[PDB]
Amino acid sequence: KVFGRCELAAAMKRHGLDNYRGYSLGNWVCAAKFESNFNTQATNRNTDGSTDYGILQINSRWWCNDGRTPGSRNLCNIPCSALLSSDITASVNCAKKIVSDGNGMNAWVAWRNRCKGTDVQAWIRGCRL
Ligand SMILES: [Cl-]
Ligand SMILES: [Cl-]
Ligand SMILES: [Cl-]
Ligand SMILES: [Cl-]
Ligand SMILES: [Cl-]
Ligand SMILES: [Cl-]
Ligand SMILES: [Cl-]
Ligand SMILES: [Cl-]
Ligand SMILES: [Cl-]
Ligand code: NA
Ligand SMILES: [Re]
Ligand SMILES: [Re]
Ligand SMILES: [Re]
Ligand SMILES: [Re]
Ligand SMILES: [Re]
Ligand SMILES: [Re]
Ligand SMILES: [Re]
Ligand SMILES: [Re]
Ligand SMILES: [Re]
Ligand SMILES: [Re]
Repeated sequence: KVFGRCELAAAMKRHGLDNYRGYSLGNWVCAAKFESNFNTQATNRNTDGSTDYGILQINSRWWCNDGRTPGSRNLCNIPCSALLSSDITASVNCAKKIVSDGNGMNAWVAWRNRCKGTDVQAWIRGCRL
C-alpha cells in the first residue's frame, strides 16, 4: 500500500507513535517519506547482504528474520515479510523497540540526514488528526 501523507500521519497516531520516546508525529512521517516514499512494500538490499523492509525500512541484520542474512538477529521477533503489510502494526511495534534502544531515531539514517533539525511539523500540517 502507498499511503497518503495525512493518511499515514493519522495511522501512525492511532498506533501510538505521536511523541513516542519524545519524537513528534512529524518525525515519523518524515522518516517514512524518505525511507519508503510511504510504500509499505518497499524493500532494499544492502551491500552487507541484509535487506530493509517496509514503510520505515527496518533492517534484517538486527530486527526481523528473512532467512538470508547470515549471523543476524530477529529482535522484533517477526518475519521481515510482516513489515510489508498494508497494516502498519508490525512496523510500528518494531520501530518502537528500535527507537527505545539508545540512539533514538538516529537509527534511521534518512531521518538523521533529512528530517533531524528540520521543520518536521510541516509533514502533518493540515491533516485531520
Ligand atoms: Cl501524499
Ligand atoms: Cl508527500
Ligand atoms: Cl511534528
Ligand atoms: Cl537469517
Ligand atoms: Cl534471495
Ligand atoms: Cl534474535
Ligand atoms: Cl520468521
Ligand atoms: Cl532520543
Ligand atoms: Cl528534508
Ligand atoms: Na535477521
Ligand atoms: Re491500524
Ligand atoms: Re480501524
Ligand atoms: Re501531536
Ligand atoms: Re534507506
Ligand atoms: Re537502511
Ligand atoms: Re552480516
Ligand atoms: Re512550521
Ligand atoms: Re486521528
Ligand atoms: Re483530534
Ligand atoms: Re485519532
